[PDB]
Amino acid sequence: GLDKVMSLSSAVQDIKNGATLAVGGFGTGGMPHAIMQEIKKMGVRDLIIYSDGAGVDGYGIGVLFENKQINKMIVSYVGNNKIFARQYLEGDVELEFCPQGSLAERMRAGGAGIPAFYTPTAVGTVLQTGGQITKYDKNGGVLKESTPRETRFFGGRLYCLENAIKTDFSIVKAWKGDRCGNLVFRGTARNFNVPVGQCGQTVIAEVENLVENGDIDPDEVHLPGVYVDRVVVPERYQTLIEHRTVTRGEEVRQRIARRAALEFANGMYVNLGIGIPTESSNYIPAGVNVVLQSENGLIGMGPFPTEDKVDADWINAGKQTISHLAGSALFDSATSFAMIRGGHMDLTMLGALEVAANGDLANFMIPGKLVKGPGGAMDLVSCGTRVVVTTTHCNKNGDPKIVERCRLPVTGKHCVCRIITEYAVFDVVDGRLVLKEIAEDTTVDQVKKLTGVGFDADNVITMPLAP
Amino acid sequence: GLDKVMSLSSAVQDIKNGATLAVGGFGTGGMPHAIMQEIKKMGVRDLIIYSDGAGVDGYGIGVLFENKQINKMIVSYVGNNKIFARQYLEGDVELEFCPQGSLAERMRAGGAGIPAFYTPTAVGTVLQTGGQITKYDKNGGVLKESTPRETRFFGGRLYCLENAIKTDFSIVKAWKGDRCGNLVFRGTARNFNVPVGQCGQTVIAEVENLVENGDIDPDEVHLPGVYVDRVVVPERYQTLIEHRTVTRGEEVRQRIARRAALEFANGMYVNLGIGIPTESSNYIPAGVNVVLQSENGLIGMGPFPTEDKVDADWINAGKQTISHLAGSALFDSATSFAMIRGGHMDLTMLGALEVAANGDLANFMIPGKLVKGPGGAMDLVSCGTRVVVTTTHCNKNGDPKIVERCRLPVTGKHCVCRIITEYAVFDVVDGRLVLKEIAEDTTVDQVKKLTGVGFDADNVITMPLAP
Amino acid sequence: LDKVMSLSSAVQDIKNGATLAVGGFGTGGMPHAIMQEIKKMGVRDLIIYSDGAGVDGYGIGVLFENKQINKMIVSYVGNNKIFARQYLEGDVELEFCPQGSLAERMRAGGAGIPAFYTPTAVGTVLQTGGQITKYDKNGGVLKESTPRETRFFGGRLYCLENAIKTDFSIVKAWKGDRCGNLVFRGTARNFNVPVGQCGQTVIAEVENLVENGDIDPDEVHLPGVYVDRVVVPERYQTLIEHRTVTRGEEVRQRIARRAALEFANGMYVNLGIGIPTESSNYIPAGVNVVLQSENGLIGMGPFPTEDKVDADWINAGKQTISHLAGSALFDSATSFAMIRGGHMDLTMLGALEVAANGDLANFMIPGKLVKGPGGAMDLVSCGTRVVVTTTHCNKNGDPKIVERCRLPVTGKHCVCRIITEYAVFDVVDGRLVLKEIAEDTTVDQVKKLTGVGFDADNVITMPLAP
Amino acid sequence: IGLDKVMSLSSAVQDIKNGATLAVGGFGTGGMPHAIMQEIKKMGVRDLIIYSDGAGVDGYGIGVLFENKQINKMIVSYVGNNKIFARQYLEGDVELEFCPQGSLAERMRAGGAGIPAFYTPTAVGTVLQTGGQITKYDKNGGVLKESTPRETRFFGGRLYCLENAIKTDFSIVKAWKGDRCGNLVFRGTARNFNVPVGQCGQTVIAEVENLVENGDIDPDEVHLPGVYVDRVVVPERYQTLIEHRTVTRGEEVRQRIARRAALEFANGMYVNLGIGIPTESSNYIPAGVNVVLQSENGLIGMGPFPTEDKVDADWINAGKQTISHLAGSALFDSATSFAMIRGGHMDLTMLGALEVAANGDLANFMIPGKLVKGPGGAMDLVSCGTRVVVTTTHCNKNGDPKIVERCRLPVTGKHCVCRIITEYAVFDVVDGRLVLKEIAEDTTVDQVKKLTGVGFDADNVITMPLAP
Ligand SMILES: *SCCNC(=O)CCNC(=O)[C@H](O)C(C)(C)COP(=O)(O)OP(=O)(O)OC[C@H]1O[C@@H](n2cnc3c(N)ncnc32)[C@H](O)[C@@H]1OP(=O)(O)O
Ligand SMILES: CC(C)(COP(=O)(O)OP(=O)(O)OC[C@H]1O[C@@H](n2cnc3c(N)ncnc32)[C@H](O)[C@@H]1OP(=O)(O)O)[C@@H](O)C(=O)NCCC(=O)NCCS
Ligand SMILES: [Ca+2]
Ligand SMILES: [Ca+2]
Ligand SMILES: [Ca+2]
Ligand SMILES: [Ca+2]
Repeated sequence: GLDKVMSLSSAVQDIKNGATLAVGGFGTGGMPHAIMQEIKKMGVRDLIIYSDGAGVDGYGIGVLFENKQINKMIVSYVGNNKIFARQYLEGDVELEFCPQGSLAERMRAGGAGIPAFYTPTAVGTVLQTGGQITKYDKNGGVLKESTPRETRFFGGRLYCLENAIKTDFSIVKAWKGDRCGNLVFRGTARNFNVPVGQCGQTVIAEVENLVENGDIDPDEVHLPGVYVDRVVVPERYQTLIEHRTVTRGEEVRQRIARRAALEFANGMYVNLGIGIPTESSNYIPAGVNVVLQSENGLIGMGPFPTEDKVDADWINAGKQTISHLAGSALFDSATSFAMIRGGHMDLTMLGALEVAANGDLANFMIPGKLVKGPGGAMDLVSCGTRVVVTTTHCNKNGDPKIVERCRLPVTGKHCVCRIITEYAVFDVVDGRLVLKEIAEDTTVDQVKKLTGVGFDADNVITMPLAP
Repeated sequence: GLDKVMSLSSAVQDIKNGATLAVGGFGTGGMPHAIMQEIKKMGVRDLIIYSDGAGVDGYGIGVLFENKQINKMIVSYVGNNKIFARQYLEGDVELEFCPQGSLAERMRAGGAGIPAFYTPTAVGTVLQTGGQITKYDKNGGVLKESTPRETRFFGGRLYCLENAIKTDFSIVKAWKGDRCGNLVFRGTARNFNVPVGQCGQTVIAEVENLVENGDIDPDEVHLPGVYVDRVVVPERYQTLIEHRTVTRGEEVRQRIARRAALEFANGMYVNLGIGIPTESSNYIPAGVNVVLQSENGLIGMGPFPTEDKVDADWINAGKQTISHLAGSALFDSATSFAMIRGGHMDLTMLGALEVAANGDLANFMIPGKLVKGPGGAMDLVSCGTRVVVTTTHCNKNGDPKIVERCRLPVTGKHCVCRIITEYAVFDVVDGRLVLKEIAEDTTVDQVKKLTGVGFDADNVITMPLAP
Repeated sequence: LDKVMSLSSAVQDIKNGATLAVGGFGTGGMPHAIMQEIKKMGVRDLIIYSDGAGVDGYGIGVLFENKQINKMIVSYVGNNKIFARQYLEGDVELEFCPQGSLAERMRAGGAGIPAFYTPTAVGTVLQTGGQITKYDKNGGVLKESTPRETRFFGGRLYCLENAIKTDFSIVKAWKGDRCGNLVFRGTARNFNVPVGQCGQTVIAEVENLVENGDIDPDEVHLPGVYVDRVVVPERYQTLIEHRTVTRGEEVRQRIARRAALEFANGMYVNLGIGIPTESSNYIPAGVNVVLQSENGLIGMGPFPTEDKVDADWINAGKQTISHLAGSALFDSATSFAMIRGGHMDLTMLGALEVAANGDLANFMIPGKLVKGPGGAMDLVSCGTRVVVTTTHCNKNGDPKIVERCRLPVTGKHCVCRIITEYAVFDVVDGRLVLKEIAEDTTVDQVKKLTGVGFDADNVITMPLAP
Repeated sequence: IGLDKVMSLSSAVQDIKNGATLAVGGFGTGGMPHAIMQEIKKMGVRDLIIYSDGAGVDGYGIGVLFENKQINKMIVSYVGNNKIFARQYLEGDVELEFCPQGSLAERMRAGGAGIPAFYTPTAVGTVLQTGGQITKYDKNGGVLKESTPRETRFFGGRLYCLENAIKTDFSIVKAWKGDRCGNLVFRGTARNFNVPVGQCGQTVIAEVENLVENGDIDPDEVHLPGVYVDRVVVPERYQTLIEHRTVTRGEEVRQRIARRAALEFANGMYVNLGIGIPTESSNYIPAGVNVVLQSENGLIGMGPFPTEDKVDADWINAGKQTISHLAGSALFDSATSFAMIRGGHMDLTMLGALEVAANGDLANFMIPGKLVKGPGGAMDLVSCGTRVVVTTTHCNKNGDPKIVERCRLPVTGKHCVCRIITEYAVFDVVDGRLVLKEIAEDTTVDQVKKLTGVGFDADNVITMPLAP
């Protein structure tokens, strides 16, 4: 009926210098790589790009950095993109951060005819207050700072006003597509490709398989054809796998993972951070079913897959190749972060560089030293879900991690419920710390020295660990 | 995995008096009838319900009107429900109107943890200014009124602020579901069941088929299981078809429909309002192939099916059984109105009760006389899309439906680009009418006494008609 | 500091397209000498914010003759035919603003407040938009007013009003020094305080110039820092519009005598022109109530004796007036802060139309009566109890008491009590409840003289003051 | 003679039940209703909440309510020289919630004017917007309660703070004169918050220093119309308490900073001088340069200290020092004063500093734990358009750098400073970093670099001139 097929070169030739783009992809999962190369071939300059990340060294959007085609990047996470981080530090790229769920919802809103919407994410963080270093000069100093966000009260609580994002073009990748533009994605490579296809004026879409109209069930289309302007069928290539993890000294981490595992309960939908939170899922009791949720868009997330099941389309938040359990369900990034922001998870476990007696949490940033970005961290804590920090008690140089107020910039305000460590377990109660447990026959006087705040120690049982 | 399956009675038993429900379904399509029947049996009352429509006489929400179990209703369209329309008019039930796209997004936001957002829909209409009668006394007069909505400028355009809808419960109906909650819908019976399922505190799902965890493909799940708390498998029953339409005197309607069908250009994505705009679908030139969009969750809407193809899950905005073309796509009601509100439709044609030189349209009500509701009309007119109204020139009394200013409540101000009558074609330019085409072949002589206003007229031509 | 200048020298900087703010209520406080100078050097396409547009051959009104005005932003036209004529003919653009909003927005422009919230004008055409701000040259609509934003604070809805900062500000005062301190007399203060704060270059005509040191620091009303240029025009008499002095078929009197029974001891009240003002007279018992005037006075007395008349002491209806002992003056921002803040105990108005809803229409008839909101919108949108004194029916038999307002509304759900010659209704829960009937006139005739149903279950007879 | 609202001191106070929110007039002790606060101490209300600029001073005004622990919470801009007030905060008896002085004034006007909320650029990007200034302690020194955040919103290019209107159960004011139907007149800088305080109260009570008949006050000279006043009190004549009776009868780096800053003045400037080093630069103005000094407590045309006979408690500056006034000076209330400041009508603001940054940030109201006094008028004075010129010593006690990369102390304002003036050097803030302009004596350039705190531009550098 309706045909939108083009060659790779012709579809890309409209993109003028100064063009704003929206690109799907979580790491390399769902990255339109074949189109990013053709953009590089044509030599467009001063590009402004809204994308979850910036691909990686020599892949997807990452490849556009090579001949300095990027003016600005609006992202949530840098990742292992050395060119990007270097060009930002050396004053070649302007880097503006924005939390992952907001970024997805701003794209959706800009496609939905919704100019602005409220969210509790990044409230009280440096992102709302502004001042994060968006651009450097060539020699060392700060050239530009991010502008602040508007705040407003609904109920008792404070929310940020996020503006809609509308781009000149949109680049998406899909597993399948028909001639009239109906895209069908696969695994967690869906992510931003759905809201990315909505926010763009001219959306172009590469497909790993082309099919005729009729060959796709109308009941299975994730991105309907009205959205797509141009479909492209590049030569088939293997998607880059960052961390090819498979199923086949310093383990105070194991002790935290065993206490952390007693936070789980039958019927919980949980999100686990990288490191110790993920470890705690290994120590779950016998018939206690819990569903792990990966923010790139899945529930029913399993351990590393057997060799025979490794797929670039099925990875976790840390870009590690993952499997999935029976009763699984895939969803886009706007839905994924609606699910999170909506408080639909029961337990969110997370590492931390610094955790305050407030309930505050620090990891996101260290100004001009660590510049990874917020990722999905600010969305995971600012929602109403129960948040449990799992971290060591002190830094390796003896300083407390658990403090009164955060010296470091904040991931979220008044969010943390429990703080599990190798020595102790506190609960936050009324913006003030309560010592609930301590480790095997170790003392209350010890932990008191190792943390940088006073706490309630009026009912201290001994810490239990799962087998 | 998890097993959330229960009896019909035990899943409904926690619903107390005064409860708030979100209810899935469009007309009878996706109406959880089996659960509304059970809600009738245990006789709960003072019920506030959020749903697109109120079902039908003796089917769905409809059955809860029989014992006066409903206090308030929040709907977009009354539809064909005499019990409900009567109960509103004689003071028994309360009835607040909500634009359909606002209603789906308000539920989504409530699920998403977004407290508020902006939409241009319903700005300037009584629903922003407040003052639609929401309840009557028993004898005749007014009792309550709609509280106004807040407004706010982005660019130089004014937007309504819509608050999130979080309900005590959520009742949905899906075609297939597994035991850990994941739902898969069929046809245009999806609609509100997605956003409804995200917004309830305790959501409950009737399913036409139960499967084991593993039988649903992760990449076909329309509602992830995390959102679902209870799943019931009622005794199999037929979905009620309102109008069983199939492909197998004095109607001026054709004359206007044949002129309107010349607005259908090639490659256009169009939306057609119920009644007169839908009957220009016959006269699309043989070469031209448009894509019809139905607001209940379909692009690529076909003609009426043959007797063998008739499916209750495939219906239009008018609740008539419908076929689908190759390369068609289904979607939920939140997405459908993100598509419309975002200006992704090329053409939008609607009926009128009154139309004006100001660009206005009044097509949703006449007080205490005919109260159907806005439905999707307030979204379809407020977006960017070119609005073409198709109405007979004068009314059933003889008065002119074209006027200087609208007597009836406004569906949207400044929205109408062209008005197409059997006598003439008008075009609005700078808030003023301009006659472009005239018919077979009553000179301006006749047309000027049939319009309720004076208009510019220089470049006059004849009115052509399609085959 | 010394900012004294010639009349011409101060005005000469005003280019075409300049935005002005101009003080004055009616003619009192209206800088006629400076406006006349703007006429002589003939600036084109001006935008002017002011309480009104002066009068035919006085104040801002003198600038309509050569069509030097593009856009007026006022609360009240008054007795200005040129302005009313030119608006309708399509020469002048006219955006209405409630008087209390216009002053506080000038105050806000001066005070560095970008916007503020106000219950005034909520639900009216001035919030929603749609008022004809400009006609074309044939009586067709050219421009509608842009809407105001809204927002809930607590339970109720408020309009967001934007600051107004102008290129120029023209003020008039009775006294001033060379460094720019100003002192006004009587109700001729009004908008001169807030107008003086919102201009970038603010020029002041003074009736008397004095040295620095001669004005008491404690009796300055507009501080000198707000003043850039001071001018001393040749002495001239302020135009008195209605030179009022104290030297049968009257339904109007009967309404006033019933209305006078609404007054209690210790009440501060605002009464509109006409019948509300005529009730003051029949106040029973030896003195007890304070009359407020929106142009900047509490303790408004009756008309003065023939030799104690004063141009600077005039009321909202432009009439000359006396003041009682313990009376106090204030500017137009303070005046409507006082009103908007519920500090009045009673507000009595007239009406063109009143509804069972609680609605009031008394300000505008589209393309027919070009009068404007004035204070009326601010008075009906605050907490204060709002009584309507009006004729029951129109001359010609149509009911003024109706179910819903056909005409444009001054306030939504604002009226508490309606008083007519036939009847007295109270508005309870958004509907009409009949409480009194005059004479020995039956409930049957009123039922057919008013155009809505109502409760008639505890109807006394209407009392009246002597 | 219409209304009579006169009432005895004892009979006016009795209505104030436990838990009552009061709004009290006065700046420091100027315009403090003392005689009323004593009668409140007598009858003895507990758990009061009080809105005022200050909290008086020890044993004077709101100060006298701290003795019997009668205050639950204070909403103030300045702690002032009030020790009992201060300790109770740190020991954790009273709740202390700061509010910028111009916002507090305008919030009380807003309440009385029926304006539910208004926007203002003051305190945006300060700890007062973001939340987390310590509002109450426990008995040991840990935080119990923190200040909740303010909302923000963009008008034009820049961000503004939403400020909610203040309405109190009672309002307490002090006036030089009042008639029987409530019209008040004020004297000197003792007007200040009394005007906006008298408008925001449900029941407002007003101590006159002189009662007069209706007619006696000129209607044109009324500062607070009688409609606002519900009761009036005529206590025994008492002395308004002068904190610093100032009159005109180390190495001194302070004078070198002042003499440089006086060269920033210019004919026709209206200028505000902050407490400390900025005020002392008025001494060293060149004879031809005519300036008008503005005191934030309600005055333009502030003079030097008066001669011994001319001193009066009602004429005081921001530092509570007794002060004279020149020809063409004009008094005004505090809502008007901060309307004047916030409106950018000042041509030069000068301020002291605890810490100033290369960014353009200033921190001059708080160091958590030790010096907790509140913004005063500072946050308003840096958030207007007006040119900020900071005057400070180059280091502090214990030799640390007062010019820094970024402020570790809680900031008064963001990107506000245009010029820093010190005894060693004068800097400029350009685009977001520092520019060395002048250096005193012929002092070494590579001495000041690591004595300063950060790197800077140093291309076009002359020697620093001082005033005669
Ligand atoms: S997302 C899909 C939602 N889209 C919408 O457009 C929803 C709102 N639209 C409607 O309700 C209908 O589509 C309307 C606009 C009523 C269709 O009008 P038509 O163009 O079909 O014109 P008809 O005259 O056939 O209208 C049907 C009934 O309406 C009565 N009616 C029309 N105009 C008037 C006036 N001016 N005054 C009184 N009644 C009017 C007709 O009598 C007719 O009644 P039936 O009972 O249906 O015969
Ligand atoms: C910040 C402020 C204290 C600067 O002080 P100043 O009066 O100019 O005089 P100095 O610079 O000598 O400093 C005064 C005191 O602060 C101390 N100080 C200076 N820098 C300091 C620092 N980094 N840490 C701690 N203390 C410091 C001084 O040692 C001195 O202490 P002392 O009074 O106990 O002897 C002063 O501007 C202030 O109090 N501001 C309050 C808000 C405001 O601006 N109000 C006026 C509005 S009109
Ligand atoms: Ca497109
Ligand atoms: Ca739940
Ligand atoms: Ca000026
Ligand atoms: Ca009062």
